[PDB]
Amino acid sequence: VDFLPPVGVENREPADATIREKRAKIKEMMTHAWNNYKRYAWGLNELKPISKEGHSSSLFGNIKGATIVDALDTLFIMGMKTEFQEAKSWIKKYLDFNVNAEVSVFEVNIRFVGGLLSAYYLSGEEIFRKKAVELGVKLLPAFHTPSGIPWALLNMKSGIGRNWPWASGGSSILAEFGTLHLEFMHLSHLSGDPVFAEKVMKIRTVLNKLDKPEGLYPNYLNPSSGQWGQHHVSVGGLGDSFYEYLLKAWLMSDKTDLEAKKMYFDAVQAIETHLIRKSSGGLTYIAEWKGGLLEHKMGHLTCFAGGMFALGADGAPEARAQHYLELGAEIARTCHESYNRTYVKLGPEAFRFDGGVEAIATRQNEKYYILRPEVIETYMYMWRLTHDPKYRTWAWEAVEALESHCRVNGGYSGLRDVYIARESYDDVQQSFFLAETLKYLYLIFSDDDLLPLEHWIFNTEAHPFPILR
Ligand SMILES: CC(=O)N[C@@H]1[C@@H](O)[C@H](O[C@@H]2O[C@H](CO[C@H]3O[C@H](CO[C@H]4O[C@H](CO)[C@@H](O)[C@H](O)[C@@H]4O)[C@@H](O)[C@H](O[C@H]4O[C@H](CO)[C@@H](O)[C@H](O)[C@@H]4O[C@H]4O[C@H](CO)[C@@H](O)[C@H](O)[C@@H]4O)[C@@H]3O)[C@@H](O)[C@H](O[C@H]3O[C@H](CO)[C@@H](O)[C@H](O)[C@@H]3O[C@H]3O[C@H](CO)[C@@H](O)[C@H](O)[C@@H]3O[C@H]3O[C@H](CO)[C@@H](O)[C@H](O)[C@@H]3O)[C@@H]2O)[C@@H](CO)O[C@H]1O
Ligand SMILES: *[C@@H]1O[C@H](CO)[C@@H](O)[C@H](O)[C@H]1NC(C)=O
Ligand SMILES: [La+3]
Repeated sequence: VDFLPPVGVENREPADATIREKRAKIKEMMTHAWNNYKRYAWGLNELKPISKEGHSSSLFGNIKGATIVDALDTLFIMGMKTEFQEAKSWIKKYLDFNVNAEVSVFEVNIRFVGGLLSAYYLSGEEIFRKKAVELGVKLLPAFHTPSGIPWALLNMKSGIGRNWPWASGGSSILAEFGTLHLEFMHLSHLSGDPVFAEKVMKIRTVLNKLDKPEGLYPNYLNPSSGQWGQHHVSVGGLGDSFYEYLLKAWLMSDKTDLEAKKMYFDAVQAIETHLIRKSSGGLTYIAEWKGGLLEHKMGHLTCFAGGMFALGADGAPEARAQHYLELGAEIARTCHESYNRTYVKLGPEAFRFDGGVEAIATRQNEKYYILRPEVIETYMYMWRLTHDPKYRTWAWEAVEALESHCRVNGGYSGLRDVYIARESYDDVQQSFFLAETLKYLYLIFSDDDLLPLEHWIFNTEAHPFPILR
């Protein structure tokens, strides 16, 4: 009910000079992304760094300031105190949730609810707690369906929701409704109202009543009927953070959510048996599965699973702890190869395992890189759980690639084709570059006890939450 000073936020300079200098560079990258956001797009959701103006994704409806809220905890942990205060003052005056238009429930939960929650737990500023709970209340009508599986889209003023127009069968998407759990548990903790926890616990009850085809989770679930939609399974986009939040719910509960633990380890065993394959060149990858038929392609989004597997190792029964650490390392290696086999040295959105080269994209519309964090995210977990220096080496390769190819005068831009020398800027500075990509890089080159994993569970937008006991 009452704020306690956060554990593990004391930020010490690393003892090795090269590590200090590398981390200082990452802070300089955040200063570049933030200062240009403020110069050209202050109060708008994202920055267009080439056009030097705002970018307003329809995922956020009429809410403002996504980059401000997403950046709060990164600014705080990097010691950017003046910037943190300037963000806080904007939030107090201008962050407004009583607006028309539809928002993505998933996106607003992971970025706005999550970003405000972390800012509160780090700083103790009650405005963040007040705003997080206000937004949580506004999201409750998304769960007003026969099954309790929430709508994808919600008009927060009218409380009326619907699913994505082109969603397969009108279904709700597994990663979207499956990635509410951590935030809603903290909303119940801080508000004292059990309504929030009950909403996400009901999602569990629905899932556990269903037969899982081959132990796998389809990415589509119909909220009107509570039955599966199309039997498309992926540990990348549309599925991934559901699995992530099974593991993290167990950890964030101080390992008391035994249902989450069983769901997670059952799910990962089925993923290993049905989805995980080895290429002829010896690379481990996680394929997509459509009604039983594997497609031997892996996504940049799927690369988060390396860190997920490793993070789940200590809880697993031995000798599967070492098995999960080694599986996480093999995913990390494959994702590093997908990075290293491009021209720019940042990996494509999806990469295939057929000749003539492995771990490369061939489809033109899959060669892009939109500043995504998942490979660096996996490097961070592997570094913290193994301290193998190659994870810092691989992280620094990504830093140099970002600086050579994504840094522009007006911020950071994504790329359309990581396989060509000529620049191909998409002119969007994604807010998750500041929330996630730069935060995980900064943590990689920090000591282990800055946001130590023993006490902090990262939400899927890299917003750290304390363990609930
Ligand atoms: C095969 C196919 O196309 N299937 C479709 C499904 O993919 C769709 O499911 C989701 O739909 C959501 C809504 O999609 C609509 O809106 C978005 C957003 O548009 C607004 O924002 C953007 C960005 O600022 C802006 O550019 C726009 O102007 C607008 O303001 C649009 O992008 C969508 O447009 C695409 O889809 C249309 C219809 O499907 C097409 O008509 C369009 O031409 C366009 O196609 C593009 O995308 C296709 C799908 O990949 C692709 O086939 C095509 O070649 C082209 O590239 C649409 O209008 C989406 O928001 C949602 O997106 C998520 O998943 C995709 C697919 O993996 C990711 O690429 C994407 O980045 C999102 O991933 C996050 O969210 C998912 C859960 O939704 C998580 O599982 C995932 O982990 C990601 O979450 C992490 O992301 C960050 C880090 O990377 C960070 O936030 C954090 O770490 C998160 O954890 C899906 O696409 C379905 C319903 O629309 O329709 C099917 O047809
Ligand atoms: C990465 O690619 C370069 C070629 O650009 C190669 O020399 C190097 O060995 C590769 N790294 C690994 C770990 O294979
Ligand atoms: La994520």
